[PDB]
Amino acid sequence: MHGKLIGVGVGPGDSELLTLRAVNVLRSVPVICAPRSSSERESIALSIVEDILTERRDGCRILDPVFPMTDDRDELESHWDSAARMVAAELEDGRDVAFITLGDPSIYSTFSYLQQRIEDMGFKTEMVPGVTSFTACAATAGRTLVEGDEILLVVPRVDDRFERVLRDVDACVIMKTSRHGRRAMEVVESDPRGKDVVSVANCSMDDEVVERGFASGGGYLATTLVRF
Amino acid sequence: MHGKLIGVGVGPGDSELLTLRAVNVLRSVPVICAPRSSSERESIALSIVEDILTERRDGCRILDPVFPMTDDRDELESHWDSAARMVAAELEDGRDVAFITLGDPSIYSTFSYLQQRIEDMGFKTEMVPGVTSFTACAATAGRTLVEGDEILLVVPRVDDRFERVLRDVDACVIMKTSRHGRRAMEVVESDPRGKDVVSVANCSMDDEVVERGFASGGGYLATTLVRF
Ligand SMILES: Nc1ncnc2c1ncn2[C@@H]1O[C@H](CSCC[C@H](N)C(=O)O)[C@@H](O)[C@H]1O
Ligand SMILES: Nc1ncnc2c1ncn2[C@@H]1O[C@H](CSCC[C@H](N)C(=O)O)[C@@H](O)[C@H]1O
Repeated sequence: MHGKLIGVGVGPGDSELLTLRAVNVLRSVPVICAPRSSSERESIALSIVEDILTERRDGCRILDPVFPMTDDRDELESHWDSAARMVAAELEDGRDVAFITLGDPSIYSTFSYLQQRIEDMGFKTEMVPGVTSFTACAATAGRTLVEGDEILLVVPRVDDRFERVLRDVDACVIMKTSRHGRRAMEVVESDPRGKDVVSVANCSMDDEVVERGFASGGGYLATTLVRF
Repeated sequence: MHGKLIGVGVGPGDSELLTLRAVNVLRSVPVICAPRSSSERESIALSIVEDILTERRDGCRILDPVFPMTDDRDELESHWDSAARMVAAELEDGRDVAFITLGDPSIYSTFSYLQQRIEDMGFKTEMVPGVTSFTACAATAGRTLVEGDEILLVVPRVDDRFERVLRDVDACVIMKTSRHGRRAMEVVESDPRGKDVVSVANCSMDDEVVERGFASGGGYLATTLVRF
């Protein structure tokens, strides 16, 4: 009888990159959870599912717990606490909640922060996978990531681990690349092997930018793909 | 006027894990390329997609070239040369061909072997991203893969590189897992960190099996997920 928490991957931007399953959950759940920063009117995940939500003859309740960009670790933790409290109030009343996530819910989505709390409160949890941004970026660039015996590495940051590991991998995905392109260029280009590098911003959206090398547009939604 | 080649990710098994975009392509292309071994009536990719194809009003031609069951010998390359000729003959006649691929076409897919040849012969090529099997596995397991500054490693087999790189990553995907889990287990167990492990066979299919730790013999479509 409890509501369940469902982590729903929404894909990289284009509504046509939602899965049939995602579309089905989102057309049916009574509650959607789409967290946002303080100066956002709506998260990017909510704007992706806008048309679906407004197509609905039935009403959907939107939970949009606020996450200030300025939170220190303790305030962030406390803001996840109250997010879980508003979500659990829905599940306590028998209503399923779909937590929408850009791309796929298993890849840097923040889903686990809510998920751990909700399962600790004794509720049940599910996940719907999606097109992750990095395979969508490979697709738009007309490029394959890995084949045969090649190793893929996915990083959110340029760090010392990244540097010492790089020679033992054949391809790598660099997330948040508007913050990370410069450091990334330096590390990858010091590698003696031939490399093919491309960066993609706003993949699958109207303002998508494909650029050779370690930069594209400077917005939050940029990813770099490296193949050796 | 010449047709174009489109690499279409079909997801891990469940037809509901298709994107709307893949559906759209699959409903309208005149030709589908779905290579197979002789021991199969249809590839796994074609069986995922069969109900879309049967339900079309407008008929579809299937190219299903047989490849020798071998991972090993560049006996495969002469077979790709002949399949590319087969595909090019459709493109030359102004017919689009969708090459369907399990999961996503950028991730250990066979698409790149056909793509390079078709592009070398002077035809246009496109990709439609899909739900990749490793994130679909994480979703069925109810586990997220990476958050925050965690680093993800995806490996097709477990060799010396895996061992040397492990302590520098926070999560790893082991593909073809029914064969590699033995050496994988030992490496993972000897890591000093707390860890959880889950193995998923036939993710999203009727006969999906999920079990904690290194499950030992899940057949071809089996993946192991490790988080530290
Ligand atoms: N549409 C898009 N185009 C390019 N990169 C994108 C993108 N959407 C998300 N990203 C990438 O994802 C990062 C946010 S972390 C969220 C990742 C998401 N769960 C996924 O599966 O893709 C961004 O910094 C960027 O690296
Ligand atoms: N339905 C499924 N369940 C579990 N693993 C799967 C799977 N489908 C594919 N795989 C994984 O993929 C490997 C074949 S490599 C093909 C990968 C595919 N392009 C994708 O994106 O997922 C298998 O050895 C297995 O590790």
